[PDB]
Amino acid sequence: PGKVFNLKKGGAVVRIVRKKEERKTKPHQEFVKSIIQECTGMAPYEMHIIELLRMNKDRHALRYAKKRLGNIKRAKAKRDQLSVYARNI
Amino acid sequence: GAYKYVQELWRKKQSEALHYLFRLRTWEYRQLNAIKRCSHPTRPEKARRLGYKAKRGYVVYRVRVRRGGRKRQCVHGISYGKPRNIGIVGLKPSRSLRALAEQKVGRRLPSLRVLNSYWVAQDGSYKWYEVILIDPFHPWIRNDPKINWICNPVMKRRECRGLTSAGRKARGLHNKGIGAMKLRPSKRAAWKRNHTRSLRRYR
Amino acid sequence: AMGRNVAFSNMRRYKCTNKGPNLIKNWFNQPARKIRRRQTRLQKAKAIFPCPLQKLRPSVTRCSQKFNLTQRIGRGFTLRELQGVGLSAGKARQIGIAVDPRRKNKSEESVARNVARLKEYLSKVTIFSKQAKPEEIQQAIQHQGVVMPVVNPKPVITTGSIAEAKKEVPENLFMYLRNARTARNRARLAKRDAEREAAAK
Amino acid sequence: GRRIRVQRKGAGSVFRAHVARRLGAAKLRANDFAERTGSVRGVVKAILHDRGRGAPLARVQFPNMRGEGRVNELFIAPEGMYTGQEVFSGNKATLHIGNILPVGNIPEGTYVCNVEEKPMDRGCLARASGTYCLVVAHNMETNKTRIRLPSGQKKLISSKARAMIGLVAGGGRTDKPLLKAGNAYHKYKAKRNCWPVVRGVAMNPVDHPHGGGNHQHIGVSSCVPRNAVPGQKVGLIAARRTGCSGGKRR
Amino acid sequence: AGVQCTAHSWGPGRAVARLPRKHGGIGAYANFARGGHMAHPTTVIRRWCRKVN
RNA sequence: GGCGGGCCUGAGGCGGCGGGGGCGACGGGCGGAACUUAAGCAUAUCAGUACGCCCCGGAGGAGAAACCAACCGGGAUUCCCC
RNA sequence: CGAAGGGAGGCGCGGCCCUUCCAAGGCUAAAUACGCCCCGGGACCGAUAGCGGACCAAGUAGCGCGAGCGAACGGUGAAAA
RNA sequence: CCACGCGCCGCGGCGAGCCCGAGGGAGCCCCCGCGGCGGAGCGAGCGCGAGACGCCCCGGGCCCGCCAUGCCCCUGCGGGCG
RNA sequence: ACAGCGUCGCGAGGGCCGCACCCGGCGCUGGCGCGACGUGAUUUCUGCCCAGUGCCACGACCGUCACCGUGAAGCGAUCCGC
Repeated sequence: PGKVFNLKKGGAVVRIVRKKEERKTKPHQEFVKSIIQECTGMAPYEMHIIELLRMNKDRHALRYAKKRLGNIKRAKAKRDQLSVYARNI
Repeated sequence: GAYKYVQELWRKKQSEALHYLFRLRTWEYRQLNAIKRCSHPTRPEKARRLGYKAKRGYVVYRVRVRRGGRKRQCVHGISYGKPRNIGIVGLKPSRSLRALAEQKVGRRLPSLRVLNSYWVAQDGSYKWYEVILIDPFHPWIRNDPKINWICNPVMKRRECRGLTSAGRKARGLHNKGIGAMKLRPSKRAAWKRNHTRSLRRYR
Repeated sequence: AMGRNVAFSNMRRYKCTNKGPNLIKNWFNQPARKIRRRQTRLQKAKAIFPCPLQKLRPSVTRCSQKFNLTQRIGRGFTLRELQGVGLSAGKARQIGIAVDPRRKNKSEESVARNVARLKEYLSKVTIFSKQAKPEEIQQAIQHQGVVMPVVNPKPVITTGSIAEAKKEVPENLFMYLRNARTARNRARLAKRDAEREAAAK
Repeated sequence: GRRIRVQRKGAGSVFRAHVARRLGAAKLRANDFAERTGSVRGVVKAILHDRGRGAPLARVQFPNMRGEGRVNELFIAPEGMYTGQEVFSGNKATLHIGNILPVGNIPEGTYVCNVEEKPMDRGCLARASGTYCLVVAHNMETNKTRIRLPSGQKKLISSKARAMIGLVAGGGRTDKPLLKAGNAYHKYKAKRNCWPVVRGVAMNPVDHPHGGGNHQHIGVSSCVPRNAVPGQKVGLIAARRTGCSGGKRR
Repeated sequence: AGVQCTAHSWGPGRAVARLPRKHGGIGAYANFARGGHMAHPTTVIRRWCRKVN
């Protein structure tokens, strides 16, 4: 176990010090991305995932993504962005 | 204003535009010597992030570092000893190619002081880093308080003492907290303190 | 002795005894160190003769459920606590209060502790300005040691009514305590049994 | 344990070539604009003996097209070259023993020496005593010419490559028996330190892999694998066949 | 002290005792040899102080 | 194809200023053993030691948390006690 | 091979949280360490000891091609009378 | 021989306590001064948790934990009792 | 050791060696050459044996035999194929 057993672990009152506010890229950063993607285009690996999203399918797309990106959480999100381009292309 | 955009395009290195630009550059850098002086920082945005300012006394030098693993210096390949020290070519070096780059220019120009280095290009056999060196006796550098610290005697040949950014990473200093507790003052200094037998007068 | 019943020694073998870095640290300089630190302390005191050598530091609960009852001195007062007294961090440092933005009170009771400490210090402090005022400065008296030293009060017995107290405690408190402790294990095992029951028909 | 004599030969400390008093590097004249579009006159000033080579080298003096000088080039001397002979080099060069002309130009069946493996290599094949290369055929479409090297093996060479008409002099030298150990000592003084040769089965176990036992025997098959490590390759290497059989033309 | 010199036991067979001897053949590096290290050299690691309650 | 300028890369020369080498310690970076212990000996241990090389400074390194924790919680680093 | 909100929470993996922080740029005094050298003290050794070396000339005289090695040697008397 | 670790013995102080730790006190052998160790064990662990005798010793008996077993019942794979 | 005698590899985009690496030697060489080995001038001859062990074969392509890469399955670590 990693917490003592106290029936009433609340002699003091917490200060609710925390912030839901999460780092947001903002339209300032988003505008840069739109202008940069406009000219530079997608990456060769990312382009391949877009084809798989319309062909071999999502398990295959995630497998290709995970190998390249290296994190399941990152891979799923990259897949989600590439999916919005590919599916709505 | 322009910098937040250049940064995004340098993140997209595998883009067609930058793949052409980098193939023209690796070509030139294979054509030139290992360390050559650059008039402008090739990447101004990355240099400014690492501390370059366009004032007299700040110099940029581009260095070529051979890619690959390490071969132990040995005669006829034979390392005489316990079998755990037998390997001669499989070992990989402890200091990064970025760290090696700064320590090369440090010997070539021992008068100048290296603030930081950055990645400029790479092909199969070599990697190119650009190092920011500062002249510590320049009139402009000496009277500018932001970079006066490099003019201080302790900050001399930091490349050699691993005080540079890449040298610290190799010493494990970049990471703190658990898992880096036994490598803080130094890996040797921690070792001496942890291994010291303190004979107290009342003990 | 020679074999027989001896617990095995867990002292590590000496290293670097003949060659290498000195792994023996002698303490014959210890008495001399004491005189040195006092002499450095005396010299520093004179440099700021009216001001105390130690800055005001905050009372802070000692960490862990082991020492959670007691309080010790921390690096600096939180911005919220200084705001409660009404002092900005820079103004507070001039008065002598160390400020730590990193610290978060973690309670409303912690803030009250320190705000009261800050309030008392403000009364105890006297700001000698007016350019040079030598006569007031001569009798200023420098505070010596830690400022407002933290006091940890000992437990004192109190009087309570068994009848009212028996109202909060359930009868058979042990059953209530042992049930709460094992609820997770009891609940998981009974879910494990529900799956087995579901997986029979 | 010790490094074998083959391993020690690579370093070159005492096993290097004795290049003292060697006349120079015998090579064909450089391909240039005058050779490509015409002929370059030469005269044979002198035929001399190189210390290492058993073949005579000839100092032929051609005019310097670049300057006002007369260039001196050391050539392998094909048999019959005479002091005073005029030699012509180029695409339009004639067909007399001595002339250097593109291999394609030379007719099939001629004996040619100092042939170039690839054009403008300034000399590569058939440059030893009495060794000639025969022109076998000329592929007009591929501009490739087949030639029989003095080993018998046939190689295809670009017709653009140059060669000298004739068979190298000093031919029939091997025919004479050396006869004495002394005429051998005097022979390799000019070349490297590669004589006298000690048989490995005479050397102790530590010096040579054949080594030494109570009786002088190799003790293992002389034939050694192609992938033998540097110190291991001492016996006959990659031997397809061994022994004196006869009828080996098949 | 006594370790500063370089002495090696000459060895058996030379009719001399096997104790480290210098170039000259002078006995060295032993508690019994003149100029040798003391067998157990005094050190400051000793406890010079005794605790009292 | 010749000719003037601007830029951008490069050369040769002059000045002004700096670098180099030294100290049996401490301090940082790197390369790196073996004897030894295991009652043998390979992993291990010795030892992240000797030694080699390379940099400082009066100290050096470290240093203001992509920290620890799990609480009636602390709060840069360094040294000490445990 | 390569991201984007990421890091961590001392048993990996995929979810769901909860606490905590912001890497890939830089500076910073103090408390700490320590030899030569100088100063002072010692339950230290007393000339085969104590540094190799107390001797006006010790890393000296000598030795080894060289790297390197490496000694011996204190005392007249109060006054040289 | 010395240092450190261990086992046991003898002594001295104090006793459910005990303790020149580092340190700090115009303080020198004086003063103040935490951990630690002991006072509870046992079970891999979740966890649970000793009184019944007794000059002393020694066995016996019981109690606590761990491994079972069978009963009873609340705040239930929980509790209690054998 | 030697002359003599055979066997062996190699046509330079190559062989055989040196070699922490950068780079070298043979080689200012080129098959009447260079390296590797045996036997040891003549005179006279060298038989039989490819089982085994070597060696050699775009000599094959069966059976085996890796990384990758690519199939399925999975929440993914992964796991089975090919």
